[PDB]
Amino acid sequence: DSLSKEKLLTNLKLQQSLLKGNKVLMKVFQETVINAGLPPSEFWSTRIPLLRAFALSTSQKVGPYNVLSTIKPVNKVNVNLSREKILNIFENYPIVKKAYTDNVPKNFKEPEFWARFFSSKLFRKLRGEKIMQNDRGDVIIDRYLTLDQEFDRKDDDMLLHPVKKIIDLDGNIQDDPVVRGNRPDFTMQPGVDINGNSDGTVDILKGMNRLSEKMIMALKNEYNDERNELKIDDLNESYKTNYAIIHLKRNAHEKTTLKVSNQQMLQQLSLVMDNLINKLDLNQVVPNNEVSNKINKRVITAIKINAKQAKHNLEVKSTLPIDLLESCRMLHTTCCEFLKHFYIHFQSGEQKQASTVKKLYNHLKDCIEKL
Amino acid sequence: MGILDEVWKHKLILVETPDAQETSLALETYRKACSNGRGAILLSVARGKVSEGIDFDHQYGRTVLMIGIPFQYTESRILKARLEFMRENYRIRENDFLSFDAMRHAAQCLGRVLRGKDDYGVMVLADRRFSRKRSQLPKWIAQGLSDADLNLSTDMAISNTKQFLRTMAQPTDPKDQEGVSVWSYEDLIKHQNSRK
Amino acid sequence: MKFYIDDLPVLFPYPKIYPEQYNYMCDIKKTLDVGGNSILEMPSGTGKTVSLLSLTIAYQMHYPEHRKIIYCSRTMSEIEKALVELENLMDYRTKELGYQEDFRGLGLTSRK
Amino acid sequence: EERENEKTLNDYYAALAKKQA
Amino acid sequence: GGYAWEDEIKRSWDLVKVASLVASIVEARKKRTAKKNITPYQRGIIRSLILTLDCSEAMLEKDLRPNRHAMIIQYAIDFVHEFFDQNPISQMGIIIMRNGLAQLVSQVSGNPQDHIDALKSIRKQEPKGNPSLQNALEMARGLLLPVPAHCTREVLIVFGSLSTTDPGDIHQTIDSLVSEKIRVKVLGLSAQVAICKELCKATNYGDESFYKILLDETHLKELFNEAVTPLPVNKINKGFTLVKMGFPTRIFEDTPTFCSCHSKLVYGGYFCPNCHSKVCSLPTVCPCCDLMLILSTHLARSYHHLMPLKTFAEVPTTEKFRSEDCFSCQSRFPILLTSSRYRCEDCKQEFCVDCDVFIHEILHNCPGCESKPV
Amino acid sequence: ESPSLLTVIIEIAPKLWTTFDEEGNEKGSIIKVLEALIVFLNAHLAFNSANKVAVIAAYSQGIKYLYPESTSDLKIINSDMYRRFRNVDETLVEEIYKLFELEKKQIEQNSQRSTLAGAMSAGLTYVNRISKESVSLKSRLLVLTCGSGSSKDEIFQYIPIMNCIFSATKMKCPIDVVKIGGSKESTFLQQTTDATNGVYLHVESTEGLIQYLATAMFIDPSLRPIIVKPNHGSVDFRTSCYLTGRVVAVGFICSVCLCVLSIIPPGNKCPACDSQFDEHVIAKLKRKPVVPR
Ligand SMILES: [Zn+2]
Ligand SMILES: [Zn+2]
Ligand SMILES: [Zn+2]
Ligand SMILES: [Zn+2]
Ligand SMILES: [Zn+2]
Repeated sequence: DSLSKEKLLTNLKLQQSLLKGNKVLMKVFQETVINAGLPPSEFWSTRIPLLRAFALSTSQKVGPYNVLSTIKPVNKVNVNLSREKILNIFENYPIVKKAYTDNVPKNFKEPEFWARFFSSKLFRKLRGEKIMQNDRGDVIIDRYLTLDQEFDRKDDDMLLHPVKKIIDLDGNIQDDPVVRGNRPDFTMQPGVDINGNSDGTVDILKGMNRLSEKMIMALKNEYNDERNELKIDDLNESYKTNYAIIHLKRNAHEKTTLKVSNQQMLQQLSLVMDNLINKLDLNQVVPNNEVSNKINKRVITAIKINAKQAKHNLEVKSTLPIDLLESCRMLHTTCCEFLKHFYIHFQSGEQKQASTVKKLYNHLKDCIEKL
Repeated sequence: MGILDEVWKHKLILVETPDAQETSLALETYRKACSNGRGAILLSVARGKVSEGIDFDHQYGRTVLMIGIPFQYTESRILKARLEFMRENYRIRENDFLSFDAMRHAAQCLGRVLRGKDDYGVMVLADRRFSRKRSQLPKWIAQGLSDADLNLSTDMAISNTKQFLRTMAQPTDPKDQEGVSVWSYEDLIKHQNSRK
Repeated sequence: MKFYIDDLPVLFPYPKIYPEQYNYMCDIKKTLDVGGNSILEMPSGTGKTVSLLSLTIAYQMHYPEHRKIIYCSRTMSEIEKALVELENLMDYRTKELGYQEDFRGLGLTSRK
Repeated sequence: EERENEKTLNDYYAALAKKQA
Repeated sequence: GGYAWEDEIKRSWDLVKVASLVASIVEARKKRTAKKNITPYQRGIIRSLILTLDCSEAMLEKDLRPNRHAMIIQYAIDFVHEFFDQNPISQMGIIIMRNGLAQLVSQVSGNPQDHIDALKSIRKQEPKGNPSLQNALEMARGLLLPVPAHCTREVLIVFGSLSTTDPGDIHQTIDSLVSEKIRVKVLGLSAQVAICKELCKATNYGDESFYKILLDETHLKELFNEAVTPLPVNKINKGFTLVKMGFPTRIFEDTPTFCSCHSKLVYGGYFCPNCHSKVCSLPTVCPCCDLMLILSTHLARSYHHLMPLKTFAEVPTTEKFRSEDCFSCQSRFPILLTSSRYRCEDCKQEFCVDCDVFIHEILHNCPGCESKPV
Repeated sequence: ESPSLLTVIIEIAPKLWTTFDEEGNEKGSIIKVLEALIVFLNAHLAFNSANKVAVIAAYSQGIKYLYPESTSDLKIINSDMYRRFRNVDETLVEEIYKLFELEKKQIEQNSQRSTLAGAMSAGLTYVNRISKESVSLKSRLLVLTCGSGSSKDEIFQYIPIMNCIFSATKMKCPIDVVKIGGSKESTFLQQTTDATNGVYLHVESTEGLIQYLATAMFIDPSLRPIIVKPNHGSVDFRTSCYLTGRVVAVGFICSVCLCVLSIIPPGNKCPACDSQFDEHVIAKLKRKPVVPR
């Protein structure tokens, strides 16, 4: 598909598409390719995710949904339509598209077609409305009513397939083919009128049923089982985690670029023991005025260094002019661009790309000369 | 009236039809929509082909909407004659049998939504006449029917449904059901010893 | 699991069992032993077909009479469900008993 | 200006298509 | 047929009419039992999460103050701050579902600030349209394609709708995710969804504990917080390897210099040890040699996840005690007949209730254990 | 502006201090440090009347809280000084008296390792207790370590200190380190100060220590942002290898245990978590740079 490294690099249209709008990427591409000579294929090698992100934006489509139902006409009455809705109507209904392509534009304009379509009985039939003989409809669109009937039979065959015996209702009525009993009352049969023919309410029920079947089937596009379904999962053994445990041993070598005897500690401990019990003079803590100056002199030495560091700890204000600064930024950016591609193949570890390393080296040398 | 338009937004509409094959196709589509998360609503007859053996376990069946008591057609020669025969022979009142006949079908549909004890759903009986029929329901259904739910409203029922569905989604505490609703081999042996 | 009734060993095809199933199975065995008819109503949320097949099939395989079993449903769809449950039990019994005992189970429907 | 940068890109991409083709 | 008026008066005043210390402990004792089960599970410290947020019509409901969209976005900002604090060397991506389409709002990157800006901008737009899990999952699958094999590919989905409209077959996408070894966590809002449960189960080696539904706003914060910790890896999923990264040295220069990452003048930066290029902040992949640069502090932030401190077990009042004051904070233990002492088995030192929470939540080393000389 | 809590983690041990005296020409230098600390704590108490003081001593066989003393007296300080000052100093010196006696009895005991990690962890717990118990108090840590003594192995010290750094950073508790000894820099303690906005200082001579304490480690948490720290050293935030033990600038870390390795471990297996690496993948690192033939 058009989401892999190979196809994305070779898709010229996509690369020009985002680059057309993407300004920051455009600035670097113009400098590092038009004049510097970096091959286009190498430039997009490190920007694969950028290409995929833009493609995915326009490479996805919404799911099927009932569109004619949403269309509510709401003396003058106005109904709002949008191109996205227009495409949805064609996708969810091929009869509308059939009468649209062969008519628009040959006889009249598109706006009249949709006004013609809505006023026609074809729109009512597709929307599920019960057709009323009183309604006049449109003469041109009504010509496709018979054609739509043929598609309905074709769609029924398209949806007709053998069904699993678990939920096969046909077999239940065919379990005994010689059942003879009282016919069900009229409440348990499709409605009929005085003349005896169908009232037509069954047709809309099939139409909505057909719409759902087509929508579900469209999902399964080109892009043992009963054993598990009937199993009682609640009675089976509870799921058990299979996480791996780890034990960390702590033993590392020491960092690499007179010992006091036991009695000495006791001897020294006694000295502090006596020096503490006998008396304690806090006033002796004051320096002698000869080391305080040295202590202060070295402490400030760090203060001055720290103060200089911290006084300069969005972009910082600069002294260079805008023209020179912009040129310097471009030179820094183009040199950095060459550095990345050079390291990818220089550190690739495959001798196949030796020529690229030599070629990438040349531009780096030119950067030194340019700098 | 435009009511179906609102339903189309949230769920696909599948309707039972007289043709057995078409109804079977609707069931397959209805199950597919439930499995894939699209959501579907199935409209069927309480005394139809779907209610006589098709079960809606787990995701397929989460809410049962019983629109009225599935009463037979009273003004039927066949039914009236049978009612009189039972009244004279078995001393069964005509009203009692009619209530029994309708309730069994309503309960039949209610029981097609639970497979194991981890399955859950909401069963709503929408008719003023179900209020006094609590004693006529199956014992395991009558037990779950609380007194406060004998007569509810659409708004009140919806609030309970939302609260009930949220609670059922929480992880069940195993210790609350180790040996009170599900038994292991050791638990069963304990039951045998205690009884004996 | 494989638990014991008063004298009938029954092999349940699941490691766990509901309290209702054991009570349901116990009542069915008493009806068969004492003879006659019974009406047992059990909630739909508890495995009923598996419990019926487990006890009844164990009952014939153990007692000398080896009484056969007749299962009656209301539709063809239920026949397949029972048969799938029937296949589940025999597969478990075959694995636990170490051999495939002589057992035949078939469904009967129309030519169509 | 962006327009000038677009034209040279179009000419450059046109050259790429001409070169690759 | 008399009404309720004639029956009687409610008499509300009739309704109201006019060991405890042990209760407060037994609850504490029971709660310690829940956390007693702690083992050194192997966890993937390096993570690559794709945060998927639902922004649809169902998110306009008033269940959560002020509305689901605002609260979820508000918690999303909080999640980013907490996630990167405890997972410095991980990367995050943000996706949203709008108009039945998946919209990218943040590319996979290790800079927390960039994600915060994107979330704040999303806080303004009004959500609408239908959600699409397949569109979001497919986009998440692509975003995680350019990720090393040693990282853990994860997707956190905040779902608010009860229905999903997709252009293709969702089950195929689920199968692809399992093949790609991506792990999906779903935080639903209203009720369980059949497809979501399958996605969370089949994608996590059958575990059903990764599909959580909240019960109130307080619980939602707990659900979001729980996702910050690394997710334990499966035994049979082995991806052990060595990753080449360096430790740069900070500099302090007198004059500004251009940065190799943003081409912007910055006073101070960290010099890469492989190509000497400077980077403004860490942890980030070097823009030149594609070598990850981190400090020793970043690695140390994850040690507690590999060597968790063993829980502290209560001490029964039957036995005698060592000291009347806490070992770490010397907070006198109230006499109260029950004891509040918590002892560490490794060092057998009493700890107060206050420290025990602090030691196992803020700190990660037992004060008594370190003091003890072998 | 607001009261601040000062917790001094003094590491006192005859082995650490005896070596300091032997190498130098000062005998009983612990008194000079102890005397300076008494005045330093009094100076902190003089800054505000609502600030508290805590001292934790890390002795050879464990840690002990010098102040405040546990609920469970000799005359060493004049009784004519300020009451609050003496109330702390007198208890501080008395505990030193008891602690030395306890240490003297167990002199023959084998002090396998230092206990600085526990005291720092203990100090943080005390800081948390006061902050929540009293409600709006700032906190600070001060570590007085004697590095003259030749340490046996400092690797164990790395993990506890790093965990303490994160806790201090979260609670906004800057930690300052004052080191007296031979080694100029401590790779771990110095790292702790920088990562927590603390002050690291090293002094070779014990005499005149108060000037350092009152001029460098006297920055209260209220005015930390407006005072430039006097630290002079620089930190690289690097860690030693697990086999060579040297500082690694560019190396490899295990994916599972995050153990730094300067070179590929022998046997193509991790030496810390016993994890086997893929032969092909490790070969990728072993590949040499690409050059034209
Ligand atoms: Zn930068
Ligand atoms: Zn680099
Ligand atoms: Zn405590
Ligand atoms: Zn301990
Ligand atoms: Zn390892």
